[PDB]
Amino acid sequence: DKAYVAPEKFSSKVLTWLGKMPLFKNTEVVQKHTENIRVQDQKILQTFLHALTEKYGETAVNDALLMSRINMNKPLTQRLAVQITECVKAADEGFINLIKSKDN
Amino acid sequence: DKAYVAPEKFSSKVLTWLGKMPLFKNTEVVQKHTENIRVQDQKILQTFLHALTEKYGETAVNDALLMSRINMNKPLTQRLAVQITECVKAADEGFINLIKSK
Amino acid sequence: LQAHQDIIANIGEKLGLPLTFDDNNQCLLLLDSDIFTSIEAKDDIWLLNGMIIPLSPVCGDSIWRQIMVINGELAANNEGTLAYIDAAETLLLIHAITDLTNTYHIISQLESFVNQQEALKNILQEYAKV
Amino acid sequence: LQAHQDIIANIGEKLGLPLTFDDNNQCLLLLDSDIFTSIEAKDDIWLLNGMIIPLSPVCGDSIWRQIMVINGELAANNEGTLAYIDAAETLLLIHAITDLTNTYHIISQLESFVNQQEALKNILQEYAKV
Amino acid sequence: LQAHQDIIANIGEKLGLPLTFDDNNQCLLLLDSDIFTSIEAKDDIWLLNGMIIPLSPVCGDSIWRQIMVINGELAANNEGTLAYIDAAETLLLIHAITDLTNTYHIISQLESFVNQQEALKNILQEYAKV
Amino acid sequence: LQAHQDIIANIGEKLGLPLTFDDNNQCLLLLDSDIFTSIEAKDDIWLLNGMIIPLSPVCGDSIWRQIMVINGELAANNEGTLAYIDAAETLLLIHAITDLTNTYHIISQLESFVNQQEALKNILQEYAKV
Repeated sequence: DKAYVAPEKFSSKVLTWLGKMPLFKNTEVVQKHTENIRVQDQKILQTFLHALTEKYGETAVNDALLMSRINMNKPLTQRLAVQITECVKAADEGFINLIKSKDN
Repeated sequence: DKAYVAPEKFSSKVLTWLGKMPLFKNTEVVQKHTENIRVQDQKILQTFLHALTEKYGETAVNDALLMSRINMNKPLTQRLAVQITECVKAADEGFINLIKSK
Repeated sequence: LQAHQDIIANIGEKLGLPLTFDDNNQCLLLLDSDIFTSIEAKDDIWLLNGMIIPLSPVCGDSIWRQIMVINGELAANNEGTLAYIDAAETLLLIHAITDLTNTYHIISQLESFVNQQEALKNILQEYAKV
Repeated sequence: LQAHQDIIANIGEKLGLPLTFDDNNQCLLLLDSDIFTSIEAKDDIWLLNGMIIPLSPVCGDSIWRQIMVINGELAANNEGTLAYIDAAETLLLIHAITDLTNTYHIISQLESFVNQQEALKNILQEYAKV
Repeated sequence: LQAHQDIIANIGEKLGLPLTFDDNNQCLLLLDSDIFTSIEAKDDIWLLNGMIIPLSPVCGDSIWRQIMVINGELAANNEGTLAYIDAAETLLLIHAITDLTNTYHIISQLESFVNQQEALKNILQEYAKV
Repeated sequence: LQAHQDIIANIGEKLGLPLTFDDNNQCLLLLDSDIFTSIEAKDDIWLLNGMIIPLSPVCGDSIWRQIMVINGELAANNEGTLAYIDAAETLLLIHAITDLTNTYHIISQLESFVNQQEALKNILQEYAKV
């Protein structure tokens, strides 16, 4: 189907469905289709499509895996936890400054 | 009434009891006695006596009443209490700086 | 995906256009004349992708820092994230929609997203890559 | 507010400590002796903040870019946003919890946030101010 | 030190908190979120420290003399000593507890110290640094 | 007052003098030729009073601060308090003895006090007003 333009505005702006995009894998096939779409700035649309394509694939998928390796899914229930909300008041009142200075 | 010097030293120093002092209220009586006793630094010695007398003078008594007026003898068992343990670390680590800035 | 397609179709009727997801799980949109947006189906959530500006990977400290400071304001209001897509040398606004049980809610999320897109483009256009 | 207090109190129970929000709707935490995390009640949502590293405002293109690229990865799975607090010259992770209807589900989201924060600190530690 | 730990633990039970002396032989407390009071086990005694106000090292004769005149009052009833900590530019109340044989008597002494500290802060608040 | 008189009579036996408190509840003493001290009976305790130096009420920040810093060291060791007596323009050292059950303890406290007095006079004599 072709790109369709909605009759009523959206957020005070004309709204247009650019139609289905061919599988991102076929870079040239995508470029072909894109050129046949009337837009104020062809290059911008092209770049946006490249960006959507790059979001996944190899480099991204790999950094995701490495992240998965480094990320030690430790249980929160077993971590040591201390509520330190009052430390801000301690600093503002000059309590922390007193404790630290007495160390020297 | 008179000063007695101890025969043996105390803390390696000659110890002397200056004797009983007249009632502090009678300022001139005290002054007169301070002169009649065998003491070298006669001037350092009433000054000290003046100081001891003033510790319980009018001003002092009144400031104590005011303090007791300002002092809210609140029950310690009812105050909110928290034990501080990681506050210096949080400051050194820059966490407090972060929260205060956000 | 059938569920996603039904939801996106319902939104299309409300907006007046045959919206649907393509083979890339994307639905490309154009607002006014220069605002490119995409609705993406991803497992249990939908991601809204928004073209901001093509940007130099070496734009300099001042520009990167400004964008990162802006990320603070956006995240505080859960409006989305400004991210850099490396090879494409593109700055994108990305925001996930976790609640897909309501058509009204989704549309509300979308309209706030495009307005945010517009505001950011106006702030960062001067840095756009010639 | 009372509902927020009741929610974090329930969380505290599962974690073994009496948690509460202060006058500024915040709860600060130190986990494992080196992870600093904050929870902030804001309207219908909770904002999570996790300090990553103190960072020079002029750290250079390479570091800013690596961080902004990571933002894309985080946004894909709605894990949060890396932002810069200029006045503090600090990099932090920010994430909103929008579903506050189930205690253990909130615990699950808090857990993933803290683990993401820990993972990011490990990755970017070398860039921390000297 | 173990004996000191047992004593302060007894006090904690009375006050409803698990109190203990840290690595520096100190127990740091925040009372009513505005009063900083510390307890230090030192040989046979416990040293209490209570911050009054941050004070300029050149606050002038009037303020210095007033504080020193108050020392005469405190010393008369053995309530403590007002001292200046140079490196911290802070006015501090200090008092030693020499009788640690009775838990509730210790509590009584701690209560009097805190009340004295609170009273001095009210009287000298105007002289605090910016 | 009799109990107090019996205790000081005992101390007197140990020192070699027929000591007793006067109508002012004071016992004036002179050590060497320039150390003036007094033992004062006050309710349940005894107060040791030591003349340090006659001092100007407008001696200046530098001198007052030095004295207030010394108060921190004195209080840390429970050796006494340096206090200013206004009208008399005098700096005194004051220290309470709260345990009067033992003659040996009282004597030890007195010897530490007079020695502390001498040390302070050596440090502060240069500030004494002629």
